[PDB]
Amino acid sequence: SQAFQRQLTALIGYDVTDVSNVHDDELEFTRRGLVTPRMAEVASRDPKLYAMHPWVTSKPLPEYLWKKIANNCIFIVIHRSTTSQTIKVSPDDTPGAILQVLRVCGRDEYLVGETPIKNFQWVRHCLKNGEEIHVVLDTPPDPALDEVRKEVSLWDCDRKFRVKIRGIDIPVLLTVFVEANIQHGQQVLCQRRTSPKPFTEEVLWNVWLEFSIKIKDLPKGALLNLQIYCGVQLLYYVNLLLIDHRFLLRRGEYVLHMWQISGSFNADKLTSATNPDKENSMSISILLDNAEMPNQLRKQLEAIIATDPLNPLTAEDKELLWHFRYESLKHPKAYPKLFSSVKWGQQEIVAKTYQLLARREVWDQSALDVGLTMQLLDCNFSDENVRAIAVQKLESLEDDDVLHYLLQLVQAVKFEPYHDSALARFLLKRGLRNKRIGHFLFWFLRSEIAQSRHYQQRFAVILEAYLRGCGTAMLHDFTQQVQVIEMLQKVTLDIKSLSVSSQVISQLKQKLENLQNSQLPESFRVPYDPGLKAGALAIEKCKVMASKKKPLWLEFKCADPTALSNETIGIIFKHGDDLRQDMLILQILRIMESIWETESLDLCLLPYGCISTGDKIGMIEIVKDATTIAKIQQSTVGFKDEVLNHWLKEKSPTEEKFQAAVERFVYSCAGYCVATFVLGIGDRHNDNIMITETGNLFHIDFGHIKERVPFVLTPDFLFVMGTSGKKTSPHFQKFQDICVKAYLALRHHTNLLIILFSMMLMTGMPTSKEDIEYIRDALTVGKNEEDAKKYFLDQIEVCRDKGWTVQFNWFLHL
Ligand SMILES: C[C@H](Nc1ncnc2[nH]cnc12)c1cc2cccc(Cl)c2nc1-c1cccc(F)c1
Repeated sequence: SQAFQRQLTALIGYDVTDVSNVHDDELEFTRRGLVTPRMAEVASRDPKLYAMHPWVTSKPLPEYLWKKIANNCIFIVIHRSTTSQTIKVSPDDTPGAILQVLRVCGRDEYLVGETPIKNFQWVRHCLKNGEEIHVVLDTPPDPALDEVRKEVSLWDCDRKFRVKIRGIDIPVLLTVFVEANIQHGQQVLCQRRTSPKPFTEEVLWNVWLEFSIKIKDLPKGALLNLQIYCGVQLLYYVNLLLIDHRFLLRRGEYVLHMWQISGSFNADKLTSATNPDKENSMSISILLDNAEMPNQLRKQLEAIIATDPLNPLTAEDKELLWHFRYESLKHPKAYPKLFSSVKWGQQEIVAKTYQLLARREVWDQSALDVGLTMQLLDCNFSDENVRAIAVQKLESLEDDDVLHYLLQLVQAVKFEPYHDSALARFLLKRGLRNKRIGHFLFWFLRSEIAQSRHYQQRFAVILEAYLRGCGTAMLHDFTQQVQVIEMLQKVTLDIKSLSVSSQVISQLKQKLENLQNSQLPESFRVPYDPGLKAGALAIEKCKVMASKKKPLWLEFKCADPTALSNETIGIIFKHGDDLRQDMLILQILRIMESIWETESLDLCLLPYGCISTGDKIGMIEIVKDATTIAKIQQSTVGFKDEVLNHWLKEKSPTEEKFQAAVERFVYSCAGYCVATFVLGIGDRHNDNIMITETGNLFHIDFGHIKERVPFVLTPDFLFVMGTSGKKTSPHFQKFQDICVKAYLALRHHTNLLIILFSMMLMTGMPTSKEDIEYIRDALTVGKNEEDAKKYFLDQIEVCRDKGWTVQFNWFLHL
């Protein structure tokens, strides 16, 4: 039965049994460790609701979706074979009560379980778009299809820490030296260097570097960071956990293959993986052989505790937090700063910190704050006990909320010192309790496994463990999806080599037909929208873009005869862009939408599906009935203020729907102006901005990132609102209205956005402190509501002063 592992390997894209690039058994130990959590979740998941995976939420239905309901009545069409009967229902009615199993027409999605109909996400999607709810009375799918295949005390050691640097070796290439840091978090506890030697293919020192920290004082999670400098500049780094996965001090002989720089806060610097490219890479050879507080002080403490996660703590600040430890422990918000005040290189202090962690009643009772929780999972905390109280708060997240934060919870595994962590186990568990979570976990993990040498090993092990409990059907499903993207990526990569396009449109359609009759299956799940199953290509409709990167525009029939639309499923396949950056930005746009929802604001963003599948390669969802702003301008002029406004007119049939497009545009434009300004990606050329035929503006192509402009509010955009250089219409006054409310609604979650932005830069954008601290300024940290309002409207006006000037400057450049 070893062909089951051979399968797993294929689904993963990496061989987890391979021990060709290890120097201990941490990886294998983690495989065995993950068995128990897997089975606990497997054995306790409800077979029925696992099969139907109701996508559901406990959040209230917002004001904007209440005022679309006809007096406590919502209509639901029901279909049998050629039947279409229409039942009246109240929002509070259950799938039990409305039944006089309802599956959604066209989709692999179910309205089942003890939930009111207003709390299913598919229902809310229908109310939002103005659409009506269509269902079939189907049999429940068989849970048997989901069957899972049958399976000296260290504190008595006063001697100083030392490491022997024997030397470095490189096959091919002034002078060079080795720096050896004892690190915890991004914090250097102790640092020693060698003397400089000439930089030859082999350099030997044969020297003991004796550190000032005692062996009894090395905290668990401490890394020996070995770096190589020339002159100075950093050229190579590698890490080694000083305390291993069995709580044993690391001992003996090491030859570690190192990573090279160029291609500084970057998550790759932290990895404990060695370079597997044994043949080209630099190696290093080492030997380990070993009353209560008064008023002004409270106010000073409260001011420290109130500051944003990127406000630096002085030595003075840290000393106050530590001395007033127990007062600080009463404020959940103090936690990141308090634990950044611990001297982790002193055992007796660490011990006190653990006694502090045992008194966390207020923490245990606090309401879940995701922003505060994520801060404890970032690069500044390497202690397992601190990180675990963060994961403990995650456990109360309902499934709707896991999905919102999933991409960034997977990225934050990169800040774990060990492969087996409470965070890895939380992701395993939540993924096996819910198919939608599991589907996306598969692809987020696979995305990293296929292109990150620094972390593929760790992520591979987590994914295997997921796959061994997701059950036979999901396995079949995953296999099918992977086969299709490998076929389609091949075709994408081949067409590209044949570089508008004449004999290429011939070649493309030949190859598609060739795949259609031969390799491509009956049907497959769309990776970015797991409820849709695509069938056979519409070869007629597929094309390649007049473009440097030559992406494929592909269109598919729907495999599901119960579907009530004729619409096709459109997927773009592209090589050339780093789509990891796009995934992170689009997910942050979804988080921004859910923030706005909490304050009854809809800004109609359009965060389309995107999945990185490999090195500079992946897929993008085709938004139907949409074109670019640049193209709309080419059409009428060959820049003019009015062309967008009457493009919108000629697509709207009735005056009823035109005005609807204009308002939808005012909202859309508001959302993207605020969102892009906060993320510092607002200055775009307008062939990276799109609009639907129904007025929904949306930015695209985020994985790319002179005079400046904060965002895009051009005269064509302004003209749709009714403003001509220096005027102010009703619709423009409303745009300002919405921008201001949207901006202030994001500032109420300042800490959350700062941590997500920080993490984003570090794990998906090869970064300095200067880069990270943009969003502080963008969110006008420290300022009041009225002063922030003035800031943003000044930005709105900075766009007005420039009209077309950056657009044209882009025109010349590009
Ligand atoms: C720029 C435009 N982008 C998107 N179009 C539709 N949905 C999307 N989702 C994300 N990006 C797009 C686009 C991408 C293409 C990719 C491959 C092949 C072709 Cl022919 C592409 N064409 C466009 C495009 C360009 C102008 C107008 C238009 F409707 C589409």
